[PDB]
Amino acid sequence: IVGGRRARPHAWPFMVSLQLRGGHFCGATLIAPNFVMSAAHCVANVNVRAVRVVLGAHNLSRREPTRQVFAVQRIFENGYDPVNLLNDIVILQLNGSATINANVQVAQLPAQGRRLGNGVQCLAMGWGLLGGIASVLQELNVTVVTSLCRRSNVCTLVRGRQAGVCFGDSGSPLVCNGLIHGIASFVRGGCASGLYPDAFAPVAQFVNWIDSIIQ
Ligand SMILES: CCOC(=O)C1=C(C)N(c2cccc(C(F)(F)F)c2)c2[nH]cc[n+]2[C@@H]1c1ccc(C#N)cc1
Ligand SMILES: *[C@@H]1O[C@H](CO[C@@H]2O[C@@H](C)[C@@H](O)[C@@H](O)[C@@H]2O)[C@@H](O)[C@H](O)[C@H]1NC(C)=O
Ligand SMILES: *[C@@H]1O[C@H](CO[C@@H]2O[C@@H](C)[C@@H](O)[C@@H](O)[C@@H]2O)[C@@H](O)[C@H](O)[C@H]1NC(C)=O
Repeated sequence: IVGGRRARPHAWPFMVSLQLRGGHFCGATLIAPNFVMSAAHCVANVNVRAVRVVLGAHNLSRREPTRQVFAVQRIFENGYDPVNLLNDIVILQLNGSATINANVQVAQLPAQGRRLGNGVQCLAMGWGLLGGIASVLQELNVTVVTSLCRRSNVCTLVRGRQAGVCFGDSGSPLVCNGLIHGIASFVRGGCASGLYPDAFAPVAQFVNWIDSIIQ
């Protein structure tokens, strides 16, 4: 996250860190005790048997007792199309069930087909590049836009300054009106261009599919 701020510890207990040999590479969202959802591009060309799923984290540079660590049991995809940058969603079924507590909670999703108007205020977040990489979870105020976007993405922009998601924020939630409306998918013009809106997978379009998998 470029131009964001540190989150209050555990303010976002659905927020997940996807890791290889101890290092963050992508975000995810806890959507049920034994399921997270991320961006399909996070896991493409990655051996998932190597991925550690980290719930309850805040400072990735610190040893944290609040954490719960899982392996990926199974993955579900929905027509990931990297050429067109479409359907950038993946569900990762965990090798066990999260212990739901103060620091580890399941996110709330919108209803199928639910659309966001131009000018809705959302929050982006993640452990990605700061402009080094983040130790503490960062958050950022962003605004939903349609100029330079498509119907098959939720796009957001910070106005009046250069701020936005960046490398390592991929897969992370976008929270709008208390609901997970986006999964961080792609940037144009590099990170925090001040010209091109950030693009997220439109979680509302995939709600029926998500529910059929989790329940
Ligand atoms: C195959 C792996 O590619 C990447 O890792 C990409 C990354 C990180 N970002 C990327 C970079 C910075 C921040 C983010 C974001 F928005 F997810 F936080 C994504 C990116 N930007 C533009 C193209 N890409 C590609 C990309 C390719 C296909 C799709 C789809 N569908 C989405 C992104
Ligand atoms: C689920 O897996 C947890 C951690 O698994 C670890 O990470 C993966 C990616 C591999 O490196 C694996 O060898 C590691 O053990 C366990 O701590 C936990 O006990 C598992 N839950 C089960 C099977 O009940
Ligand atoms: C910056 O963001 C703050 C929090 O945003 C609100 O809560 C999050 C979790 C989402 O549900 C989002 O839709 C909400 O707007 C706001 O309280 C604050 O007013 C924002 N400031 C501005 C001017 O953007």
